[PDB]
Amino acid sequence: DIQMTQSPSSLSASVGDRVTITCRASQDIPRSISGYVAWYQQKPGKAPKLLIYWGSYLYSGVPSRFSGSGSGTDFTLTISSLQPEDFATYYCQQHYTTPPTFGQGTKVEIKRTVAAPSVFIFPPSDEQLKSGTASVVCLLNNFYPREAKVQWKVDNALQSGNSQESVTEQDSKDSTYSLSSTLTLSKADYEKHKVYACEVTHQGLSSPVTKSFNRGE
Amino acid sequence: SEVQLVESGGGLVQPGGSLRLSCAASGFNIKDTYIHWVRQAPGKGLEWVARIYPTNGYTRYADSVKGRFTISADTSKNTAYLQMNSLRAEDTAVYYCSRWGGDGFYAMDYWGQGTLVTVSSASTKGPSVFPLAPSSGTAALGCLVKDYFPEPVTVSWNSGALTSGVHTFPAVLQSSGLYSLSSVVTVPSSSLGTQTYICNVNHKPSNTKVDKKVEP
Repeated sequence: DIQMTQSPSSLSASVGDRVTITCRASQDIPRSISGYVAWYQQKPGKAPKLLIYWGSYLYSGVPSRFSGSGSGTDFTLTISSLQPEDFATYYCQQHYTTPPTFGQGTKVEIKRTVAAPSVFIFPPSDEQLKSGTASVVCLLNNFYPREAKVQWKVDNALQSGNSQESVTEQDSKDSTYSLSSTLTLSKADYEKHKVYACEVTHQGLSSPVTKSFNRGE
Repeated sequence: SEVQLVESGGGLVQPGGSLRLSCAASGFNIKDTYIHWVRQAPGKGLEWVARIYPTNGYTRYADSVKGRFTISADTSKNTAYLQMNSLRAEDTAVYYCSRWGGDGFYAMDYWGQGTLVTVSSASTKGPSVFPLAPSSGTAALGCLVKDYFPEPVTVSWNSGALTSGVHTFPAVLQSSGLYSLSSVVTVPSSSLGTQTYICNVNHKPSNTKVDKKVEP
């Protein structure tokens, strides 16, 4: 039962870079044998797509910047000039025999210039407050790199355990991330506090940015 | 017409329960090759689970599903199937239909879009949709899609006409056990009042389909 073990697990590289991903079979196969590995590209929330078959043959429609090679137990995918579209997880596969088996995956992220997030704050809707709960939402739009810290402040009282964050997958055109933080409070709680603030830190900001609002304007 | 594989049948199901996925093939006869199911648990890799040779009905399974899942194929409907029985939390995954290219081609050249199977004892719940309203030369506005289960939800804007600048965030699982996401879009602040903005939320598990007008 041939296992495929792929490396590295994650990597970060710039547009134009040569990127090299590796894949090894568990079964001892000699140098005289080749052309039994295929390579797939999977973008977030999509089906995998065939890039390379038989070790080194380029699948129709795939850009010429992708190439593969290998023999014995060792195979390689090379992207000669990394593009922003190339953000994806890359999987190798053996088609020597059955069952078909896959490598664990290699996550490629695109390294680009630093961009500070643009920050926007959203009070809870009226339509919502009737339900007896209040969500306040902070948006950090289009930034790089991914690390960023968001703190909520209610009348200066720093919040904890009542918020959750979500961050999008790297954008395939501009290579940025965006992030939402959602502060969930009961109506009774939300009514009895005045100024609602969102404090964002990021390596692109010389100083933390604060978007806020007062309840009712 | 062009080669294409369309999965259907996924959704929520209780542990110990049964479910049947379909895979409609187009632009070739499934008789000419093998059809596979390959699945992917959330945040994990790709796991081959079954294959079939439609002409004579020959099947093989991964050990992980052997004895519980059955694959089949109706040549006359050019459609493949996965009968999943005695389901468990671990079977939660996106299930893809794929094929082998043919006689000399054991790579998987076409895959469907995948169908999500969620194994759980929690029940279906439609979202509430609240507006994320803008105010103050660029505007941000959005919709909060809150308190729904199971995954997924689609969000478009202005019936699919607005896609530039749109971010729809991955769902987060609340401690209540219900999902919540937001979808936002940045626009030029000049349009506010002139052009209206609506988000089209769709949750096929509860047959919920809601439009919401976002404004100050």
